[PDB]
Amino acid sequence: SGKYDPDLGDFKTIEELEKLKPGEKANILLYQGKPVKVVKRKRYSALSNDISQGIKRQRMTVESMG
Amino acid sequence: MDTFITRNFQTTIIQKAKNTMAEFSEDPELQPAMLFNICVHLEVCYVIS
Amino acid sequence: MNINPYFLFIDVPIQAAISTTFPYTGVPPYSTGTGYTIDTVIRTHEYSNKGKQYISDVTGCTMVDPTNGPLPEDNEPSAYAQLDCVLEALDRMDEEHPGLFQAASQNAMETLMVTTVDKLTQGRQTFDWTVCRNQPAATALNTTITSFRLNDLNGADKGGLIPFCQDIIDSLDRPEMTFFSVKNIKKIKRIPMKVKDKITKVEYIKRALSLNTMTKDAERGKLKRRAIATAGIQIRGFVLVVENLAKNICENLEQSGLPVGGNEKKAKLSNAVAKMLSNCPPGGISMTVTGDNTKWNECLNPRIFLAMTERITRDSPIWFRDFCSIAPVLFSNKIARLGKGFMITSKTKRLKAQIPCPDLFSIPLERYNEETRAKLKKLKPFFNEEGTASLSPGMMMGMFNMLSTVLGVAALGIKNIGNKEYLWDGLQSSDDFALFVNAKDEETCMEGINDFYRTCKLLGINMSKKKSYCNETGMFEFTSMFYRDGFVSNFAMELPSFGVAGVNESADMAIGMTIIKNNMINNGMGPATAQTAIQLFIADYRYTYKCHRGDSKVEGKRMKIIKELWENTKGRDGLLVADGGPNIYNLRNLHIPEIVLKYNLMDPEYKGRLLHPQNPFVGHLSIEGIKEADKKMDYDAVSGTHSWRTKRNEEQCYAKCCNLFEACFNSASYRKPVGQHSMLEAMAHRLRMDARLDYESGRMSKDDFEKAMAHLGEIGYI
Amino acid sequence: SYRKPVGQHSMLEAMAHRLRMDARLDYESGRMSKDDFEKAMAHLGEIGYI
Amino acid sequence: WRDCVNTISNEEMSNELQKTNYAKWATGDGLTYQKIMKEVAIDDETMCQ
Amino acid sequence: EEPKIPNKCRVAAWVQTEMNLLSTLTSKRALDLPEIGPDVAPVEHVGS
Amino acid sequence: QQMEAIVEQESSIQGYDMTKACFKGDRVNSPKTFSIGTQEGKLVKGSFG
Amino acid sequence: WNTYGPIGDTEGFERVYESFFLRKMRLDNATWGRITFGPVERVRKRVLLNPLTKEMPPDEASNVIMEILFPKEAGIPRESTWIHRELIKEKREKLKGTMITPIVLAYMLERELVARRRFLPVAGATSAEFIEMLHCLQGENWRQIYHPGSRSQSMIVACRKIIRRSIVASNPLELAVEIANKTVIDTEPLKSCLAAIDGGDVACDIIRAALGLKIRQRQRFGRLELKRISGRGFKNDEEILIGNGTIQKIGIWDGEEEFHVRCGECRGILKKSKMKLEKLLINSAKKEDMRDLIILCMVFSQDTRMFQGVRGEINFLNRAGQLLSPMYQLQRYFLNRSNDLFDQWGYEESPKASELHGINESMNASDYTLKGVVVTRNVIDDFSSTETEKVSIT
Amino acid sequence: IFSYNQDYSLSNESSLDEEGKGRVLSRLTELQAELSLKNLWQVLIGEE
Repeated sequence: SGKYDPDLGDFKTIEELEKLKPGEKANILLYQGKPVKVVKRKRYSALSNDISQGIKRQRMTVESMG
Repeated sequence: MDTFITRNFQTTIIQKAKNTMAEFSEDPELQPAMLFNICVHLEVCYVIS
Repeated sequence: MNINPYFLFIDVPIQAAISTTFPYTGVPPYSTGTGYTIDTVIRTHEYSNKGKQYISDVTGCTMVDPTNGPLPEDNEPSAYAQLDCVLEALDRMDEEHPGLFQAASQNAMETLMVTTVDKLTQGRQTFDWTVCRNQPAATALNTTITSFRLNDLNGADKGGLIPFCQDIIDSLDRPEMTFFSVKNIKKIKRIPMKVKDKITKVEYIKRALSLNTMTKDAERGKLKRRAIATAGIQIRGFVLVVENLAKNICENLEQSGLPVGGNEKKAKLSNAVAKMLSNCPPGGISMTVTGDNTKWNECLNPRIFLAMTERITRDSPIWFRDFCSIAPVLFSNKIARLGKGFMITSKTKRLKAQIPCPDLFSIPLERYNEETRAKLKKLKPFFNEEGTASLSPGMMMGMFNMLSTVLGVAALGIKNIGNKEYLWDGLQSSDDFALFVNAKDEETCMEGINDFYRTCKLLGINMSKKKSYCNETGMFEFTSMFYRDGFVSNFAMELPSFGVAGVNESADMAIGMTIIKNNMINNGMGPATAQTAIQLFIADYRYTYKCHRGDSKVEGKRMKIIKELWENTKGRDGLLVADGGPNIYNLRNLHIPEIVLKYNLMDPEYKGRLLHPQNPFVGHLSIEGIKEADKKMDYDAVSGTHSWRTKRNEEQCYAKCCNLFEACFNSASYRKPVGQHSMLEAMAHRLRMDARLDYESGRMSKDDFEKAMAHLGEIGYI
Repeated sequence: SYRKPVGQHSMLEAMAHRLRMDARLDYESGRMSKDDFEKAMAHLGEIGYI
Repeated sequence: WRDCVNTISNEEMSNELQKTNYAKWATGDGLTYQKIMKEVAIDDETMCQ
Repeated sequence: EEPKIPNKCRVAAWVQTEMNLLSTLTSKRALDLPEIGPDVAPVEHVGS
Repeated sequence: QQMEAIVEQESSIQGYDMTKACFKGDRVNSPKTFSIGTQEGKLVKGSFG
Repeated sequence: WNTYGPIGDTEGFERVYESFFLRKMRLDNATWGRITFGPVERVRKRVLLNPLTKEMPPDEASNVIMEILFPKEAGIPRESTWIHRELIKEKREKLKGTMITPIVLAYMLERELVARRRFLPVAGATSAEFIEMLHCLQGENWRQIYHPGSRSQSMIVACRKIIRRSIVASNPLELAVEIANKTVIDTEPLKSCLAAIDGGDVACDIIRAALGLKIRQRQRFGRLELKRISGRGFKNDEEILIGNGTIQKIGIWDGEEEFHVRCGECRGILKKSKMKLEKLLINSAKKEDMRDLIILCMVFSQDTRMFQGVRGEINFLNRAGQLLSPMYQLQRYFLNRSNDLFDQWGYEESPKASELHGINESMNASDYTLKGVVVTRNVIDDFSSTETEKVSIT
Repeated sequence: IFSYNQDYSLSNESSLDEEGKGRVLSRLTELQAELSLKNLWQVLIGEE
C-alpha cells in the first residue's frame, strides 16, 4: 500500500518487519529494488474463496431478479 | 497473451469477460489486452465486494 | 587364401551390418571457398536463366525471376514454379486440416509479440556489415545496436522484437548510415581503434542484403564440397519469425519429419509405413520411393515463399501480414559475397599472391585456369563492382528449412492427380523425402511416381533421379535411418562422441557416462559394447588429464602427487578417476554421479578436503554451464574441487555492468529480474540497505559506513 | 451358452440348423431383407440338411 | 495386503486378485532361475552344485 | 596454378597382403583397457 | 557393436546365451562360421573370431 | 588440496544432494532376476526420465526455488506458495546450515522439481524408477527382471464426484471449479496432483479445463482417445432407423476420415467413411482392452451394421438421472451387451500375410476375424504432436 | 481508481479499510510483475 514514503527513513529487514504490530506501515524493497510501503496483515487471505463467493452472490441476485 | 489470461485468471472470470465482450460485439481473441483489462476489472470488483 | 570383408554380407543382411559400411572413424574431409561460391551462383542462375531478367532500381543489381516462367521441357533442374499450382497445393492442405493455417499464424503472432531482441543472440556466426566479416551473433547484434544509436534508430532499448524490426526497416531509408569501424592504425605495431565511418544508402542496402559465404568443411559423407551461407542481423528477426510459423504449421502435419528428433522420428517412420501397408487395396502393391533430393535450395525461389507466407496468413492483422512477408522480400533480392578470391603464382620466381574478389576482373581472364576462366566468363553479367554476385533466384542452404519442408509436404499431400487409380503419401524433412505409392500393380505405381515427380517439378522441387530408387514397401531409408521388415537399425554414427567433453573433469565424466547410457537406450548398443565404451572412455579420460592409477609406475607432474595421495589416505576405493582412484562405473550405475557413488567409500579427511564448502577452484561465474553441456545436453554433476574452469583464450561496459548487478543481486543469475526502474537506483538502494545491515551486525566499521554513504550520496541516491 | 443339438449330431448338421435358425430370426426381427433371406436358404439348400 | 482387502471388499463373486503386479513381485515369484539344457551346463564351467 | 587431379591407378598387391597379415593372431598383445567396477547384475555378467 | 548384434540375434532364436557357442561352439550348436575369403575361385569359411 | 588442506563440513551432502543419494539407494536395494533373451515388444511413450519430489510447472518451480533459497526479493507471494508450503518449509529446513553457492542449490532444486519427459521405447513398467534403469532393464532382444528399492485413484474419484455433483445443477462450471479449488488431498488443493501428471482420465481433463491447466487435445469418446490424421468430416443431421425399429435424428459425419485410436493398453489405426467402418489395425495388448477398443470404435464409426445390430432398448441415463444423446446411449447399450453387434457384424477371411493375423469375436487370437478388424504383430506408435492446442470450456 | 504503481484515488477514504486497499494493490502489483516477467507489460496497452 503506497509508494516509498521516505517518512520511515531507511528500509527494514524481514526480522525487523515482524517486530511491527499489525496495521503498521513499513518501507520495504520489492523484487530487485522497487521501494514500496507495506502494511502488516491481520488475517490470512484466499482469493479463490472471495471469487467463488462473489460468483455465488451474483448468481443469487440473477435468480432472485429472474 | 491469452495463455497468461488462462493461467492467472479463473475460468469463471474469463467466461464473464467473454460474455461482456460478446454483448458489445467485441472479439476477445482480436483484443486480448481488452479481455485482460475486463478480467482484472471483474476480479478487483469481486475482491472489493 | 585372400580375405574379403564384403563377404560378410553373404551371411548377413546389409542393413544389419550397415554400420560397418560408413567410414565414420577416419579424418572427415576439410578444405579457397571463392571458387565454390562462384560455382554455386553460376548453377543457381543457370537453372533459372530462362526466367525474366531485369535490373533492380533500388539496388542496381541484376535479378532473374523464374516464377511463373516457362514450363521445363527437360529433366534438368527447374526453378520455374507456377504460383497457381502452389496456391492450389496450399488450398488442398488447408481443406485437409481444420483451420491449421489460422491457428499457426495466430500462435506465431502471439509468441512474436512476446519475443525479445536478445533472442537474436542465439544461433551461429552471422555476417556483420560494420566490418563486412563473420562475427558471433551476440557481437554482431551488439555492434548493429551501437551503430543504430548514431543514426537516430531505437527500439532495442524498447525491448521486444517488433520495434527492432521496425527500426531495422526504417534504417533502409536513411540518406546516410554512420557506424564504428575497426581501424588497424600503424604506430611498428598495428593497434585497432574505432573510427566513425559513414556509408550511403545504396551501399547500406547492399551490405544488408549481402550473404556471406564459407566452406562446409565439417561434412562427412560427401566428396564434393558445398558452401554454407551466413546472413546478417537485419534478416535474422524476419527469418526467425517465418521459421517459427512454418514449424508451427509443419508440427501438426503428420507428413513432416521435422522438428521431432530422436525416437520420435523412428516412431513416425514406422507408423507411416504401417499405415500405408494397412491402406493397400487387395492384391495391390504399395511401392516405396527412397528419395534424396538434390539442388533442393538452388531451385526454390523466394517469391514462392512470399506467396506461401501471404496465403498462410489469409486471415490475420495487416501489420503481422506485412511483417512476416519481409523475409521473403529480403531473400528475393539478396546478394552473395565471394570468399577471399583466387591465388595466382609464378614458379619461375617463386612468387604468389591472393587476388581479392573485387579485383577478379582487373586481370586478363587468360591468366586464370581454364575452369575459373569459364566460371568468370559466365559470372560477369551478375558481378557487382564492389566484389559481390547478384543472386536473386534460389536459396542458400539452411535458411528456410521449415518453410521448404512445408512446401514439400504440400506437394506430398495432393495424394492424387486426375483421379487415377492410385494414391501417395510420405515423409519429408529438409531435402530428404521418402514416398509411398499404393496402386493395383507396379505399372500404376510408377504412373503415380511419375505424376508426383511432375508435380514436384511444378514447385521448383527436383527429386534426384541419380540418388533415388524405388522398391517394395517394407525396405527403405530416411535421413540415414534404415527400415527393413520392421527392423529400424539406428545407424551407429554416434561413435565420434566418446571423447572428453572438454569442460572439466567431473562434468566431462558425467557427460561421457550419460552419453553411453543414452546410446544404450536409443541405438541398441549392446551391454558388451557399453562396457568396452566405458573402458575406452576411462582410458582417454585418464590420459587427457594426466591422472592414472596411483599404483601404476607412470611418471608425471600431477602423477607424483597422486602417488603421494594413494598411501597418504587409507580408504583407496573412494578416490576419483581424476585422483587415480579405481574405476567403479558399470552398466547398472551409469545414471549416478560418481562423487555420490563413492561417498561411502571415501575417508572423512578426503571427503572434507574434496567437498569443501569453499574451493578456490570453484567460482560462482563458473556455474553458467552446470546445467547444459554445449546441442544443450543436461548432465548431473557434484560441486567439488574438480568443478573448475579453463583459462580464457561497449564490451566491458555491458560485461561489467551485468557482472556487478549479479554480484549485488545474487538472485539475478538464476531468474530474470523484474522492475520498471533504472538499474542504478536498484543497485543503490540494495547497497544502502546492505551497508546498514552490515554495520548493524558489526561486520562493517563506522568509518567504513561513512565512506560508503559518502560514495552513495556522490552517486545521488541518499 | 448352450444351443448345440448334441447327442451324436454331426457338427456340420448342427451348424446347418444353427444358421437356419439364425437366418429365420434375423428376417423375423428385420436384420436381413428378403433378398438375403432367400440367398441364405439357397446356400442352406445346397448344404443338404434343408 | 491393500490389493487383497480391495478384492475382499468388492462385489464380484470370485475371490481372484486382479492387480497381479504386487502379488507377483512380492513373493519373489519372478526371481526363480531359468532352466537350460543340460548340455550347456556340462559345457559351462560356472555352473556348480 | 592448374588444379592437380589425383592419378588414375590400378589394383596393387600389397593392400591384399596387408589385409591378410594384419588380420592374423600374433603372440604379442598390446591393446589393454582400464578396469571397471564389479559386475553384480546378471546383465553385466553376460556383458563381461 | 555389429558382432554384439549378431550374437544377440542368435540369442533371440534359442533362449540361452550363445557367446560361447558362436565363438567355440557347444555340444548342441556348431561354432558359427562366416564366409571370409576365397582361393582359386572357391570361397572359404572362417571362424567367428 | 584433495590430499591435504582445509577440512570442510560433511553434513551438507546428507540432504543437499538428496536426489542423487535416493538414486543410489534405489539402485543398491534393488533386486535382480532372470534374463529373457527372447524378442521384446517395445512401444514409444512419453515417459518421465527421473522421479520428482513434487511435479510442478516450470514457472511455479522457479517461484518456489526463489521462495526457498532467496529470502529477499519475494514480493507478493502468488497462489503457489500456499499450495507448496510443506515443500517450502521442508527444503528450507534441510538446506539451512550449508555454505554451497546458491546457484548450485537452485539448479539441483530445479532438477528435483521441474519434470523432464522424453519419447522412449519402453516395455513393461513405466514409473520413473524403472525409467532410470531402462538402459539395463530393456533391450532389443533381451529383457531383465528388476524391482527398484496411491494419489492417482483418489484424484480420479474426486474429479468424478465433482463432475457428477456439478452436472446435475445449472451452470455446472462455476460450481465445479468452486469445489475443485476448495478441495484438498491431505496437504494441498487438487491443483497439486492434477498439475503434476500429464492428462489423465476424462474427468480430470474436464476439471483441468475448468481450472487453469494444460490438457492434451486428444478427442475422448467414451474411453477412446482419438487423434485425427487427415480428412474433414461434415457433421450433418440425418434421420436413421435403428435396428430396434425406432427412428432417430442424429448427426452423421459425411466424408472419409482416419484416426489414431487408443484405449487403455490397446493402440490402433482406424479409417472410416460415412455410415461405414473401412479399416482397423491393432496390436495384441489385452483381451479386455481389445474388446473395448473394437466396440467403441464400432459405435463411433456409426456403421449402419452397428445400428442394425441393436436388439434391446435405449432409454438409459446416468447416476445424475439425465437422458443422453443417442450416441452415448448406444455406447452404453453395446458395452453392456458386447455380444449384440458382434454376432450380426459379419466375418471376413483371415488376413493372409507374414504377420497380419485375425481375431474372432471372443477376443482370442483366432482366425476368421471380424469384417475389417486386423491384428498386426508389430508396434503401432501414435499420438504425435501433443500441441495442447487452445481449448475452450462451456 | 487503482494504478499499477501502488497509488490510488478514492472519492471517500472510509469506503474501504486498509486491508482491502492493500489486497487490491498487492494483486495489481503481482499482475504487473508477472506481466513484466512475461514481457507483456510493455506490449500491454491500457483502457485508452
